[PDB]
Amino acid sequence: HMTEVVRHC
Amino acid sequence: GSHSMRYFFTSVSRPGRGEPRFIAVGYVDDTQFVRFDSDAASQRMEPRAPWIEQEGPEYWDGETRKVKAHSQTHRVDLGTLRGYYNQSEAGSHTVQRMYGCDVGSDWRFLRGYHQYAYDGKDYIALKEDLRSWTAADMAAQTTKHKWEAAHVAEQLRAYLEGTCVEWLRRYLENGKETLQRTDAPKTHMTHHAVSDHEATLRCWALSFYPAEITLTWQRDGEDQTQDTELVETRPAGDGTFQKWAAVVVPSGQEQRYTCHVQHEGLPKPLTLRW
Amino acid sequence: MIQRTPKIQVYSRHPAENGKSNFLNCYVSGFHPSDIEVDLLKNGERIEKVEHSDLSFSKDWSFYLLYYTEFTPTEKDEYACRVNHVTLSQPKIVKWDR
Repeated sequence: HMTEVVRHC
Repeated sequence: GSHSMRYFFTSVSRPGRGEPRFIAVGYVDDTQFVRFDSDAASQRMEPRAPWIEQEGPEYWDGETRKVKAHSQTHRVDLGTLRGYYNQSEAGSHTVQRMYGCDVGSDWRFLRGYHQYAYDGKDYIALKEDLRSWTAADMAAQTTKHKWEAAHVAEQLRAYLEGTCVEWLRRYLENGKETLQRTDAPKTHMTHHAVSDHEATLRCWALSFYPAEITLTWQRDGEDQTQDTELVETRPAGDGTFQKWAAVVVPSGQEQRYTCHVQHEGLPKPLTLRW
Repeated sequence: MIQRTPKIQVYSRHPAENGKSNFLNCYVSGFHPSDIEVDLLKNGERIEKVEHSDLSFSKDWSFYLLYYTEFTPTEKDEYACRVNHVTLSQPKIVKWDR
């Protein structure tokens, strides 16, 4: 189960 | 013992060749259970272990949704990083992310991690307290400032402490027969004459799981490290692992030497002689 | 940009016995970047049906892949693995040894 966090770096 | 879940993400830019390549894999301990390949035909998260097939269609529709969001973000990062480092648009560059949780023997939260690489070295990472960032670079500090402003750490922590371990436990239950097994190494030694003076002893460990294992040489009960050789632990292709260690001895002196094998599956460590 | 040249191991899934079905493996690891070229060879010629693992990597950040194919060993057939990578001057060939 992957995380929902995918913020641009 | 203790257990882990880990996700590995790779994005490789290819200039002139259209979109970047993106690969994603998921593991429990040493067993891979999911995949995604931007160049495969499915365009979905695919199962890689029998037991993950117990998951429903909302699982697959969620995982695919999220994996595509990871790719999309990593597609924007390749361009952001090229800027941060003032690089050309002509080279190929690589972004890697890894995250997941360790639980101990009681299946409770031990450790959580979330770390980023650019071109083969650290870029940014979440510290062990899961509430602050370690920038590897002056360049990473920009990234760190953006994530501090959007409270990313707090949402990552909730995942690592909560959702990560909850799903880890659930896989362990569901794939008990695979994931909680122990297959002890099958052990033997071999002998090959190099000269008239010297012989190579090689101590073998085959078909074991999990992948962790120690092989050590002793001479006359003392730890022997000189003139020895130890290969990296290597996948057999059927979910088990292999490894061997070798020592070069003087002719007639074979009997002084012992191989010692420690493995979750050997309560008592094995001693092999020639 | 940090580059590392891959290690190569050539070996079989099970103990080789001539006339029994098996798998021939070439494990490449510890490389970066990820792009690599791996080919299994029978007496010097390229095997056609060759699968490989899904790209993953180590705490190193360095990558690893398993290339593998079905085969039945003989007394006369020699096998090898052919690898090529930006860190190499020329492609490396590693012969299989029982």
